[PDB]
Amino acid sequence: MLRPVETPTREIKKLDGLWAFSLDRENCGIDQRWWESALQESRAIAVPGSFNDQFADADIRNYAGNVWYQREVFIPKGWAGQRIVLRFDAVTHYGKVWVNNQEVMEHQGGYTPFEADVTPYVIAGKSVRITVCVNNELNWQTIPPGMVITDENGKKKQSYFHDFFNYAGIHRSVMLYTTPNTWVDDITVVTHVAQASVDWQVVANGDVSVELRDADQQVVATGQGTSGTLQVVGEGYLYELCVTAKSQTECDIYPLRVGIRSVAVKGEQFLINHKPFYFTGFGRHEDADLRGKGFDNVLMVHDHALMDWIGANSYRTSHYPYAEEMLDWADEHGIVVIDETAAVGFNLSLGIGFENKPKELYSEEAVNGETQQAHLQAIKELIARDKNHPSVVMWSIANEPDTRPQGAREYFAPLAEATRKLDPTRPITCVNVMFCDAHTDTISDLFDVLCLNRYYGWYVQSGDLETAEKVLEKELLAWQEKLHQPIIITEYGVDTLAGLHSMYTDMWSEEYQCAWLDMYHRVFDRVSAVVGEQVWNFADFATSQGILRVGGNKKGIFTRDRKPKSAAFLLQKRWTGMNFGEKPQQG
Amino acid sequence: GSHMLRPVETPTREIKKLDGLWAFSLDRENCGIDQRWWESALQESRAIAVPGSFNDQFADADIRNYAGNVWYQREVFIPKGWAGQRIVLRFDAVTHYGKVWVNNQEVMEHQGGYTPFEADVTPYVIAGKSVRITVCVNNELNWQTIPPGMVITDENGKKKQSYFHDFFNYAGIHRSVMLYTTPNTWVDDITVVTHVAQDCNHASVDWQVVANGDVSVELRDADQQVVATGQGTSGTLQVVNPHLWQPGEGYLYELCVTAKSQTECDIYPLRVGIRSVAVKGEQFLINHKPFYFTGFGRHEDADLRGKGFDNVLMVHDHALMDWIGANSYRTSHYPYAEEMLDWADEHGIVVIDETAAVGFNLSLGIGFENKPKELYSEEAVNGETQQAHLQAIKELIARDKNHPSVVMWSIANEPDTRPQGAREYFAPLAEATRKLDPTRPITCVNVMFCDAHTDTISDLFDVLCLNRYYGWYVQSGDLETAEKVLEKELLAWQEKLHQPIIITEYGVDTLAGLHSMYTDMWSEEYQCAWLDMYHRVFDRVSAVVGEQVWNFADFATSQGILRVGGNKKGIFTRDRKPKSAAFLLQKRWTGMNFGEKPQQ
Ligand SMILES: CCC[C@@H]1NC[C@@H](O)[C@H](O)[C@H]1C(=O)O
Ligand SMILES: CCC[C@@H]1NC[C@@H](O)[C@H](O)[C@H]1C(=O)O
Repeated sequence: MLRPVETPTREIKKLDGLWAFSLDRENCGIDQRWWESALQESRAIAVPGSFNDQFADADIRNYAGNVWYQREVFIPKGWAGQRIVLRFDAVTHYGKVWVNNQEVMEHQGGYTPFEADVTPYVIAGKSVRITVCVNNELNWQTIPPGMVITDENGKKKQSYFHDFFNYAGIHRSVMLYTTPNTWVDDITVVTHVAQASVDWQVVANGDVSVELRDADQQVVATGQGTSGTLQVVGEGYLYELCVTAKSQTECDIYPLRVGIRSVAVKGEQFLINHKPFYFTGFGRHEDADLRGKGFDNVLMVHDHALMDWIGANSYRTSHYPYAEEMLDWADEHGIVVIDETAAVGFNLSLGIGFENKPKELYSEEAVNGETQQAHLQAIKELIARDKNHPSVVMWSIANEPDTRPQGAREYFAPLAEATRKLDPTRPITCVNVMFCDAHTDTISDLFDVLCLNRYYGWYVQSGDLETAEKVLEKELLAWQEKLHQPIIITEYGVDTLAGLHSMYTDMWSEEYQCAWLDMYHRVFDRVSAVVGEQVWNFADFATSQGILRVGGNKKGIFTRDRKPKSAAFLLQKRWTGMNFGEKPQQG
Repeated sequence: GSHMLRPVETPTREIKKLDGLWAFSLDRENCGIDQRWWESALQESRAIAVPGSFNDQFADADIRNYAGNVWYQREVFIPKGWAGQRIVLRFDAVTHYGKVWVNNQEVMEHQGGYTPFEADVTPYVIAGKSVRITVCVNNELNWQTIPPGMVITDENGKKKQSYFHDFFNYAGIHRSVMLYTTPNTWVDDITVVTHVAQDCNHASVDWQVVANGDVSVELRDADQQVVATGQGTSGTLQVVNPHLWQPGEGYLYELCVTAKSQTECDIYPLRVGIRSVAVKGEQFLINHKPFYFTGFGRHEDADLRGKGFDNVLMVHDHALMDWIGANSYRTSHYPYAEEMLDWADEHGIVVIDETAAVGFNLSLGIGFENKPKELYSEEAVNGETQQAHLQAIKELIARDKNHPSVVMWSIANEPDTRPQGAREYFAPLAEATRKLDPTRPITCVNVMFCDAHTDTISDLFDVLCLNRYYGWYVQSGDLETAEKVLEKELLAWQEKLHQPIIITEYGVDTLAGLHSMYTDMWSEEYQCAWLDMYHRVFDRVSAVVGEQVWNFADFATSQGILRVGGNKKGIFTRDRKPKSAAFLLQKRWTGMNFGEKPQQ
């Protein structure tokens, strides 16, 4: 499965915004089969957006259970001789959908599309009732995991183990799509460099021809057959190889953009086209002021303008798969992307407070075999749909897992190996949490380049930069000599509320963010193996409520409404001072 | 105005073209028209989101303050199952000036920044292939624009736009772009008007221009059960025993007009609410019952889209207004996105509909630095200006005529009526508006300094709308003098005109977080105290039938020593968080009985 693009392939975008929405507090929907009649006592909701914060209501915001969307649609008239298929680009956590009293789809996965042919349940020209049942619950076999808890009164409350807030709803595009009656499924392409080759595979209903055209889209070379190899002689050139499906009586044309993408890892260097690289940029989040994680074109354009100004050339889709629009953008603009799945919270050592969670991390009570297989499904879907993007430069299996407990490597080994089985073109990482240090972590052996999320001077060095530097440097050198891999610091940052200034350079002040980030920068400058720096969050984002979070995680370089803290000008001076992709040497 | 109805979905349809990502480029030296950029793909472009203002999408002050022409562009595949159908391309709002090319054929031109414009473009496309849409957008204001302004060119030829309204002059394609298909039998326009007597029964006269054929109509129920039927291009009266459109509820029948040609059919559903507005003495009646307006002057303004319409923003802002107890609002200083008038229609929100005629006043800006000396004059507000204004009223009424939520038209906001020729200007505009729609009252929002003994034009309008700021811009910080001045000025207006009085703006700048024990200006405590005193005075004047505090949220403005990052008069911050006064109003507005004036 890959993204619908239009040519003699058509669609009616159904991000019509306003659907009928209703909560299901007493779980009556399935039994009264609500999809059967117009929702009783509904309210208007926006459909590219989370349902949590759109109504300024704490009881919808913290709601756990089943919610219901509904929307009627007229199917276009020129589709009577076509297959009508219905695609949701992201339903966060779980979705099941009924096209007029007949059930059509079901899917467990919050950041990946799922589609299904409904041509035998539609006829072009008339109006059908679409009803969606969305679930936002997490158990130990979900990606990410969690524990629902039902109190004395029967009220559900969801507990989880990741920082960001558990936003849910229809966060991305809904889509009615038609394609000619022979070509259905997937295409895959792989690219090589010689210090200039390709490959093709199409799955459709008949003969296939493929022609690579360039940005002027004049044909630069053509083959036809499911496989073989053509050759050819800040932001990146994207050719376009146009694959055609000659068969039955109708032809089908699909355009797939390809970039000359190359890379594996070599010793201590993350090369690109046989070129050393330094990652600069951010751990991101899909989080905005009123839409939750809902995608929005304005926000995307503005935050790319911000990363462009600040000099970042890369980022990482922190803790879940992102809106594909962003990877198409990264394609055209030459942004380097670390693709991560929703597998966060595999750790019960991070929660901090005054408050019964399972005692053995890897076991049947928690992360079991079912968990490992749901995980492998998540990696499967992320690779299945982002495989042809040039901007995806590395896969990341999970984020900050607890690898101290027994059973950790028995769990993660088949996943690393299987993912290498899923695509050998790009490297494999697993971002490492602070407390599984160099002397302790179990799984770093299995990955190509190890990524570190370290916060010396914040969570563990009590605001004392002068010792934090020393600790961070030992640990740096230790990691490299233990694995002689490239080191990408994927998370590093401190909570700072915009407006707090202090002569004493204290924690939470803007001066402290500046000083802390630049001391980290000084040690980066001095160790061979660090090939990347991505600060911990570009903007402030929302989290669940707790004594550690003042209205959200304030570790951002920008505020939630995208206004710059002082450190935004620190980074801008450093990241645009170096030349592109090259690390500042030691002074 | 020219015939136009909202594109609604029947067995003939529309395909959304706000795909957001278009090619955008500014035209710094007007090379665009000369090289007719409309001919080839835009040279040196960057991605823009549509709909949204272009000013703040790139976090760059040099685009933000840019004056001149900008260029949007996008290819489109026209669906082929549309062959033998009329294809129309509608822009719902291109702010200030826009003209567009279907690759090389130019199709439309428009100077109104907040009202739609379309053109039948069936002979310039054929279904199945993809054509390039190129749009030229101008953000310049002169004295014949609505609103007016003065572009001024420095020594170097760079433009800088000067204007005389508070809010910032956002531009771009702010609303929906859209290709839509209709059968070759045209239902070009519909007009519906409602009457009632004692809530028991009456009728909805009707008129329709349907360019191509016979028309029958059926008014259907919320159950879509037929409750009456008509026949004819006009007349089309039927009588009912209905459940009529009321503020708290908003019951909407559906007028299904069908246009039978000899081979083609066309179906249009137009939602109607059975409401009757009028004014009698000092009372604003709705279904023959006095009404009390509560709520806000609003704005189309958010943190990164400028004035771009956004569904989440609409849903969340209605959630807040509903919580806070607001029952009404007015589309402050320009026509709003029709989505909002449909929302108000379905939910029973009462709306004062206003045109973009702000800044007809050179007495409001205050500072230390060349504006014309005669407001009404050939160099400034001129005859061309008056026809431009009459055109703006023509489009707004043409587009929001059948909405039950629209309860009153407002021609302009805070014009200076002191100079002679103010009444010469506004009188024919008031009379013309009255003939363009006799169903709803006519207002013209009154500025603080054209007081009751000074104003010239209020004679000409049905309901008096006051923007008062005693205690803020004058009597600054003194609640005891502001109360007296306000109360005698209110009583004065009542003695002079015996109209209903709606206080359509009253508010103070309040920094969220700034608290004070001394109840001084800019603190949240001052907002509460100030609004609260104003509320005692309203409660003590017979003729005041409405209160709309000045601004629901903080919004952006031009830069100046009076605007701290914008106008801070909102009850909510720009990111919709409530100041302390937000709970003051919530206590009042849900304490009173719905639609009733507090009895003191
Ligand atoms: C010491 C663990 C740090 C933690 N790392 C994972 C991110 O998802 C969180 O945002 C970050 C944080 O605490 O902000
Ligand atoms: C005395 C004029 C007040 C003025 N009235 C018009 C609004 O558009 C402005 O926002 C408001 C203000 O200055 O706050």
